[PDB]
Amino acid sequence: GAGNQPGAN
Amino acid sequence: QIQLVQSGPELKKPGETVKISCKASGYTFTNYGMNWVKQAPGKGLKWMGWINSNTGEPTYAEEFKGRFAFSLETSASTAYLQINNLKNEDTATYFCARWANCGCAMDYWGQGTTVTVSSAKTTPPSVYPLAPGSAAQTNSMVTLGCLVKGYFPEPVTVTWNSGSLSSGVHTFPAVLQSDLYTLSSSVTVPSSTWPSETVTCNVAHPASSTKVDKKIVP
Amino acid sequence: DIVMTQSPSSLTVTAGEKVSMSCKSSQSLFTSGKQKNYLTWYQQKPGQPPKLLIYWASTRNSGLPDRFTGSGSGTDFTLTISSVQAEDLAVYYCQNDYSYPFTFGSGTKLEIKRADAAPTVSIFPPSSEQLTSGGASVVCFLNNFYPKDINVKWKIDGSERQNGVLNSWTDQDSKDSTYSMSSTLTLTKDEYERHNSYTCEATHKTSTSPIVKSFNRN
Repeated sequence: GAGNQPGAN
Repeated sequence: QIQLVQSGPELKKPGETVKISCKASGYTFTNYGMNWVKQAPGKGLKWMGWINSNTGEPTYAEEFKGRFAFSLETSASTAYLQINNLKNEDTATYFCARWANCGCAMDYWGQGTTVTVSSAKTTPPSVYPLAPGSAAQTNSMVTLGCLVKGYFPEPVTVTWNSGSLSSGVHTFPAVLQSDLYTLSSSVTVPSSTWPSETVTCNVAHPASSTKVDKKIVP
Repeated sequence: DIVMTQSPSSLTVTAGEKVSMSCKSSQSLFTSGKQKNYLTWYQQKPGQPPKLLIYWASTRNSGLPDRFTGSGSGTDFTLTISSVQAEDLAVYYCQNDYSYPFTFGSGTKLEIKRADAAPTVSIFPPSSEQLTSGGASVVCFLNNFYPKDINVKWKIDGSERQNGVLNSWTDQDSKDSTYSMSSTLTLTKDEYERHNSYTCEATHKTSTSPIVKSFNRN
């Protein structure tokens, strides 16, 4: 769960 | 009870440095990154960048590289925005916004910080009551007001009876006739309520720190 | 970068009708990995920070009223309000949340059509706290009218004056969908005290004859 890893990547 | 509280409005001269804080409460601070969003007056939202609350590494958009800096204080659960070398295009309201747990949205937003860039100095306002000349005959409603003149810079918060009197309020946008702003506000209450019960105009000018309560008696 | 285009720019409806607004993206925002569309819809009411409405292009935020529906996929997206209320007056923004930079659209402004309404007009002489200070401001409130177009004239002893008058309109109201405006005529001390009758007259769409308010020196 993040939160600090936003977007599709 | 998740809340983002930003620091108060700032008035700077062109070329100076400003630092806005955004204190977070109600959640685990190092699990959600912090976005910064700029809003020039009357314009739309522009995403400026974000800061990772766990690593500290910021990522800025291309227009906001060089003069803008994101910062963290994890002990205080606070994010910071620093703007160096202020220009008149930096006059705006800046929001901090928390990345959601989905990683797909901005869940919670701060109230915004208005940064005004101008060479003019801070002047406190003069607050005057606005009472009707003739008493109410059969209209059953009375309109009252207060006028805030000669203040700089914006904003001022105008409430009635410390917020308890909130229906029937019209606070008008300020106009800059000279280098000073003038604003007016009106309240409409029943003729039974006034003048038996008190109504007070509360004005806050945080740049000059000029909280003033004024009764509208006569 | 990814460009988010919003359409229509602005639209005006009566309360209780359905509206739809479009958001189109330069690149696709669908990822098959989670089978989700990384597009977000925010709502911004006048004076407030943006409020999250819909993430993942269809999921409502918790507590949202059920009139708001998000829709669409890939590059084409839609926000729908089933029966608009007067509180739904706002600017609606979409945001790319697929890739950096996480760009916003230019927004769609939602305004309300109401029935026509005449202004409640109030005239106010200057305060003694201002009159002993040497300045004078005679104020006229024109509250809760629709539509926004209105004209005010100031009459001093029957002769019309337009110099030194400042006008200000509020935004559309979130509860009764009306507009309000304040007109302030600022003079000096002896200029105000050397004439007797002051008249604020208002012309609006509702009446062919203007609504007139006045006062004299007691």
